[PDB]
Amino acid sequence: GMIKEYRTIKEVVGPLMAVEKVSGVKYEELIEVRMQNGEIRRGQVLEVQEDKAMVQIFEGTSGINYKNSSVRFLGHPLQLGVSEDMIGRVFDGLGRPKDNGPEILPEKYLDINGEVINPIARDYPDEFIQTGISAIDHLNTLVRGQKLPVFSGSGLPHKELAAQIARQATVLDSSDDFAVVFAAIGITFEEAEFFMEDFRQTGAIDRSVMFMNLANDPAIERIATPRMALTAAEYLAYEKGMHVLVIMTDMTNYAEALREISAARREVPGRRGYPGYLYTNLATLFERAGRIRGLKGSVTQIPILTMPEDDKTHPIPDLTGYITEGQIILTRELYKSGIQPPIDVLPSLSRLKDKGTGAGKTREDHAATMNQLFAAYAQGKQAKELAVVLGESALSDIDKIYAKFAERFENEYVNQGFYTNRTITETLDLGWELLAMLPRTELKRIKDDLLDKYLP
Amino acid sequence: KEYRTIKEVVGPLMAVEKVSGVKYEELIEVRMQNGEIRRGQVLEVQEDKAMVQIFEGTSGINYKNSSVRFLGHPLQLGVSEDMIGRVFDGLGRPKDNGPEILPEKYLDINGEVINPIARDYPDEFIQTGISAIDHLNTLVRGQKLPVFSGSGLPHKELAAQIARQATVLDSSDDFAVVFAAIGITFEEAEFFMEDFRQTGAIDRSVMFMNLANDPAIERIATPR
Amino acid sequence: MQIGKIIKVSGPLVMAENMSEASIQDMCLVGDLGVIGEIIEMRQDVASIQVYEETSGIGPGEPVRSTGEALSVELGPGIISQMFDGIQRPLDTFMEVTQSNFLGRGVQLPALDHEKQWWFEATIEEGTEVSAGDIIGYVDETKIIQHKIMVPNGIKGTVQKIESGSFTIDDPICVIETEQGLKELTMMQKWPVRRGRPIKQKLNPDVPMITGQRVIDTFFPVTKGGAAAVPGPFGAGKTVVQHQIAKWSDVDLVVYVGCGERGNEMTDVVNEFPELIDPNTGESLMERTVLIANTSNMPVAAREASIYTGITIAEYFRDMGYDVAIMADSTSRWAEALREMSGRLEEMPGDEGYPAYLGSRLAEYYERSGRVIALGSDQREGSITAISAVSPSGGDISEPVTQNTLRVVKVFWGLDSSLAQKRHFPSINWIQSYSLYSTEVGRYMDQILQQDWSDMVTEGMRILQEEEQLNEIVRLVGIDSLSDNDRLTLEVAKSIREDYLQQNAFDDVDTFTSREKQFNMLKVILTFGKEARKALSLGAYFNEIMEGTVAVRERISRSKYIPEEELAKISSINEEIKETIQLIVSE
Amino acid sequence: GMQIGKIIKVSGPLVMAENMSEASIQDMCLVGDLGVIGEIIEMRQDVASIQVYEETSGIGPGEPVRSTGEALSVELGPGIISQMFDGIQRPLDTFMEVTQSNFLGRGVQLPALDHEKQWWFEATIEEGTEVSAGDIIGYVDETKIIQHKIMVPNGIKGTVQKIESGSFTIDDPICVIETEQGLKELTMMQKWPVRRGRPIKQKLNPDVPMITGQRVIDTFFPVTKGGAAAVPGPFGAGKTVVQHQIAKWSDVDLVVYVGCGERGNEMTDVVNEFPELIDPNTGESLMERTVLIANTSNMPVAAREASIYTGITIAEYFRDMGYDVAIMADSTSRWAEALREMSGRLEEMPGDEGYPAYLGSRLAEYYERSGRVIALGSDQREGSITAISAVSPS
Ligand SMILES: Nc1ncnc2c1ncn2[C@@H]1O[C@H](COP(=O)(O)OP(=O)(O)NP(=O)(O)O)[C@@H](O)[C@H]1O
Ligand SMILES: Nc1ncnc2c1ncn2[C@@H]1O[C@H](COP(=O)(O)OP(=O)(O)NP(=O)(O)O)[C@@H](O)[C@H]1O
Ligand SMILES: [Mg+2]
Ligand SMILES: [Mg+2]
Repeated sequence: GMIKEYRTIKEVVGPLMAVEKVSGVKYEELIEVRMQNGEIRRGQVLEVQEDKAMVQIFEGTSGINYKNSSVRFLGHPLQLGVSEDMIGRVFDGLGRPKDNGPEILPEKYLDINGEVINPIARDYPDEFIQTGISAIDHLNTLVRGQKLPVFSGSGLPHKELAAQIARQATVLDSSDDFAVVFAAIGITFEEAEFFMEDFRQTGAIDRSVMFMNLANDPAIERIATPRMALTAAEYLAYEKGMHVLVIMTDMTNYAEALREISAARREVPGRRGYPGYLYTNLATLFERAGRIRGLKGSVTQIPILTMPEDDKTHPIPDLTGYITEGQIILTRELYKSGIQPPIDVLPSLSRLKDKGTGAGKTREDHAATMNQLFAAYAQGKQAKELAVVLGESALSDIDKIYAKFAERFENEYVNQGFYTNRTITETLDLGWELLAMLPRTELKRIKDDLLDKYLP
Repeated sequence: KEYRTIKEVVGPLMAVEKVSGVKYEELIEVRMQNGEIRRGQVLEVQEDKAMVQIFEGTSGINYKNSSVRFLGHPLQLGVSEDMIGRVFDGLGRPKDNGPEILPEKYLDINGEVINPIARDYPDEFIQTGISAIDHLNTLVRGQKLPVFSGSGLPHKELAAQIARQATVLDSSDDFAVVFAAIGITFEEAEFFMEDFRQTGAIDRSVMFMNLANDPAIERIATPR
Repeated sequence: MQIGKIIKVSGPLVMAENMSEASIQDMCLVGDLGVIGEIIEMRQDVASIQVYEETSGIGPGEPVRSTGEALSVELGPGIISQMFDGIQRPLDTFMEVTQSNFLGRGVQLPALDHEKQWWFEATIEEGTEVSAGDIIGYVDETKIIQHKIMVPNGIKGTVQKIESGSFTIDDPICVIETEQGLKELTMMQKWPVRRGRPIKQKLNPDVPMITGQRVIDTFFPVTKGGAAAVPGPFGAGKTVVQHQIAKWSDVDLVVYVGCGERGNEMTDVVNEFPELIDPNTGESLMERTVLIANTSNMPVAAREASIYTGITIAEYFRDMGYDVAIMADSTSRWAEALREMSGRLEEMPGDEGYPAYLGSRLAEYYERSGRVIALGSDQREGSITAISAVSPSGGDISEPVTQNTLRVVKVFWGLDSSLAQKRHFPSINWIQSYSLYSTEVGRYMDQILQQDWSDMVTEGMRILQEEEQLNEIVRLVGIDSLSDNDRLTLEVAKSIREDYLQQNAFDDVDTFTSREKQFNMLKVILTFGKEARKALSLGAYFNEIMEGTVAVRERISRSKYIPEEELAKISSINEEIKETIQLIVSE
Repeated sequence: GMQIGKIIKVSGPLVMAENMSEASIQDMCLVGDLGVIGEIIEMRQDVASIQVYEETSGIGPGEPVRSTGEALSVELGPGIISQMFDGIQRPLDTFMEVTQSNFLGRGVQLPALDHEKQWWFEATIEEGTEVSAGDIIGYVDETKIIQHKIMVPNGIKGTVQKIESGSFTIDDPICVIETEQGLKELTMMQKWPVRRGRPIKQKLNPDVPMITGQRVIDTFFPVTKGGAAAVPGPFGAGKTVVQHQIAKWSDVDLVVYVGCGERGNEMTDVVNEFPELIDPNTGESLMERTVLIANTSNMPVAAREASIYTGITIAEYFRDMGYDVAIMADSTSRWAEALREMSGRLEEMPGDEGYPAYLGSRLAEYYERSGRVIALGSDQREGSITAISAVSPS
């Protein structure tokens, strides 16, 4: 026995275990539980006082016995063995290979919590990423280094949207292709298999790293999975110079695992039983994105979450939206109308679009037409609502136009198809065609120099 | 006997420990580190602890360096006939730069319930001077008759008009108005003050003025 | 020196025994790594310590050393234009010293440059009697700001010797003769951040700040020395509001506290402000700005430190006679740190788990804002204007951080997600918002403008309030029922909303509106409504008036883009409205 | 293994017992003088929290508790098809004969299968063959249609030393495997803990539509073999009829019907009617492809959870043989409500609406056990479980 083993388990409650008569244990230290059958389970020190330690077990505490099970403290935090050979390989939620491929000797081991980027060392993200999806490129622009999640719902095609983004995304310069780091968190085989099949069909699998926690894997492992994935991503980006696109789904499963631990520890809850530190904990993931001055690489995050009961005020989408740099919201109403992708632009947002667009980056008309399209669509939806309650006759002649604008905007602009890749030029041109439906005097968001040059 | 034992402060509420002989609803005084005095009321008393509400709020109070004094009686108003013509704030302190009232007696501001057997039924006309009230909804001496209004409606002007015109036809020089302003704006307060002063209604009135900018727990005491 | 021993580590909380010689508020070096923490409770020899750095890898048996000093700031030349973390470590020097792009721990760094030479200009004669706040000289720290060197609190006596020259902030520049002997002064003073810097007298904050944001200055103004909160849902525009005020408000100095928010937002400020330069003046916004950054994924307890570090630096410049704006984005993140520590301390929780002292911590912070007479014989005035974002879960303003804040602040800019979702920015709900300074500001504006501004504001809000009533009538009985006068009210209300309230912070001209331009824009909007109502009474029809005024209503809608130098084009619209309407009624 | 616990608390289905420090989490135990069957779910010092699968009326502190040393398990082997079990796999007809009662007693211990029944084992693998988990060594014609394939258990690997065809009970050694640890004897029966998913090689896409013969389903809302479908609806809306229709007519090999916290008469209906529904092609009844798990609304509440895991494990066992299985869970709300009841008695911090915080992952883990798979074994055969679940929202 290289490491001292303790048979001093004194409490086993769900994922929680208490261990007595210990010494030299540290907060967040990695532990291993050895059982009589020889199974090895891993865990993490949640707190230490005097000679006692509280630990959370990743694989659960089933079968654990005070006499049969021994605990050993490894003297370091949970780390990921990183290496360039991880590209093209598939791992489980704890970073162990699961593809029956060749063994991998890590270049080095990195604490999966990582470190905070010094704010003054950051390079502000401003490189337009052409996803080829108009509702995003034009109205909720993605830039390289951003964290921009998809907010969705059960039964909605968020996996199709995410795979289309990964398939079509490119900066307009001569940069190398994105390396993709994919984290599966509590999702079904079929959800995970959709991504696998798309990555293999395009060949993206050859430039991808995948960390697979599935719905049959222990729920507490979900808490380590995105930290494993972000540690690989930051290593590939800042140590190897790659542009990394991180896709993580489903973050609702992540927060529910956090709540499982929090509830077992009997912490005092915030709203809906979620821990008071849910915001801070989520931020330690989503802030691991961006660019660093003097470094060539980057980390772009597309987290994906399902809003419980389609409610955006639920703590999980709510606190995520307080952290991330916008959000792309899918709705069931647009999805039942056959709009693909079913993006509702009205509650969607990108916070980094101003410096990534305009003359020299996309085109000079980008910001003004974006603002005008958004305003007209808002008025048009309002007219449509009034026509539902009061009939078409109730609408005024101008509001009849806006209702028709909103209809064409959804059917022809947003609804482009999951295998359609529009250039930013085609997107901007399509915008002017819709704006041409409206009277020119209604285009208050656009100055005359642009109107005279682009309006048909 | 001053206690340096304030335990915690929650909004307008304050907890005091190691107290003895304290009574429910007893008046208290907080001596702050800056030396100002804030009055309050015992809401709950148990064992050696007392829970109090501070009318002026707890902002700016350093409880470790402030002391509490229990005064041995409920909150009272020093009443005198000289209150006619005077303007007070929500806590009964002079607001018109006039002299302090010399009270004839002090009265628990909760008052007491009138024995139903001792009650006389409301009788006799009060002329408000407003046709819709006087004719169709006549105000009678001793009645409670409220005005239900809404924000932006002119209940301000109606209140001033009734204060200004109300009279009894039966008697001379025995009619007085007591006006209580609760959470009103500065402009609303300006309006009531000038109206009472310019017409002389102030000379038969007593005014208690709590403004929106004032501490809001004062409002509990103001109508009482 | 006494060495303590860690007995417990739980996230940001560390407990240590054998600390009987230490006291509450002492800073500590915790564990083998010597991470930086502060004692927040003392029971016998056992200290509860709030650690301002990551505590992963620390456990019982490790040493703890108290420095014997409270959490403090260095105040002196070299503070302006810096970006500090939450405990005033300069972030640029942090990078240079650790040679890393990431934040390590245990790094002790002086806040200011102690070797830089500054020119100290002595302005007081030897033999002069001085006390706290008296100015003995100054340093031209930036082109914008003259850094006044004040006698520190606790010092009183006679100036024995002083002279101008080049010095570091460590060099004695002045000898004062006190009752307790000779004392030397430097250009630098230290101050414990949990204690408000003393003043002579608090005053009523009654001078309106010019934020340049039309809806705020006009309908919900804040005064110099006032306190405003901006609660709103995510994406509603709190940070943009605070950036607009930090960029354009007519204060002397801005302190921006990034409390538990995004790292890129601080990156943006520190890179953009050195580039925002008035061409004639040649001065950048960074030359009047101090930045405190503790991002959302930085140590959670350092969110509290960042708030007190910011307000203390604000007070120091207030004491020099300056007007200061302190922006806290966002105070909800501070409240979350208090809730986290309260739970680790196993205290009894309050509403939503926040500690019972949450309200009084917030009150204590806003008590430090305000307009003051500062210490010193010149009895000069200064002020701190506190602008705080609140981030209520789900936008529910009935939650405890918002409600406790609204109990003590005077101004509520309530952001509204439905306005944000029609791209109506700033998303301030003009029905629910309020400013308790409105009446006094209106009277001040009337006097300083020599114009009846207060009645224009009252009329603007009256029209907006009628629109709310009319909108309800429209749903209940249809748009057709409304009289021509009602339709006109809806047109003017829409003009206030789209031509005046809506203001794009990313437009080169819309981003800022001077007091003078605001007056002219609001006058022409209201002038159209009055002239149009006059036409209606003379028998014209609403549709006839609308059809005949397309060109002039278009000038109204674009008056927000008129340059500040060309204000006559806005006021000339008044004449055009009157002549166009006069033609229409004359038929 | 001599440790005897002592009850210190009885609160409905929750029992606490001290002097339990030698027992393992998830071990079964016999509780009280009556020895009612329960499961350890939490351990604090020497005190076990026990979830009891039988009525606890009349039990009190001071009575003994004995651990069986084994997790909640099913017996898997010939004799399982056409049976009706309770939630912890006790056969209900044998229960009636052993206790001589029409009513459900407690503390009754009954093997799931008939350990004295004689079965013909047909050996199909040759001696000297290397085998691992899932390999088929022979079979038993349990029905005229369903071959009960005898698979090497998980954890066993080695060389077939001796094998023989003949007539055996499920307790007799039928095969000897030579393993690294030594010689190992195999019988026709294997045990499996119901809380652990039976391992597979890999999952496959469920893409073949099941024929339910219900027009609205097969046309507009079809489910595939290996898919999962939820049927939420108010009371009286028809969830149970839909599940009976699918149990009767779907084109799968076997049906496991889990009556979880519903009406006793509905289970009686199935045992009455399925033996009378004869397939015209084979002449076999529906009862000859069906396993029934019954734990009615008035039966012990914690056994609602047992009934779910007992059913899905049995379905996985036949899946591993290469069969397509449908499992019907009527209704999963009663299982969720069992978790809520225990969660409150344990004084846990609540999740959504009083349910435990682990409700979502328990549901997700259950549905992840459904699916189309390549089973373990060198032949890489395919099987599937299609999960149809009633939900009964207030
Ligand atoms: N005054 C404004 N002018 C123009 N656009 C604006 C304005 N205010 C907000 N926006 C837009 O709204 C976005 C969100 O603003 P922001 O200030 O980041 O919201 P927030 O309230 O701080 N959200 P959060 O940090 O999650 O609490 C900006 O990135 C702009 O796209
Ligand atoms: N497909 C059907 N064809 C004919 N009758 C039906 C059908 N579905 C439901 N019914 C009728 O509706 C009754 C109730 O159906 P049932 O399947 O028992 O509802 P339930 O959803 O299971 N209610 P509950 O068990 O309390 O949750 C049946 O007894 C039939 O009378
Ligand atoms: Mg913000
Ligand atoms: Mg039913």
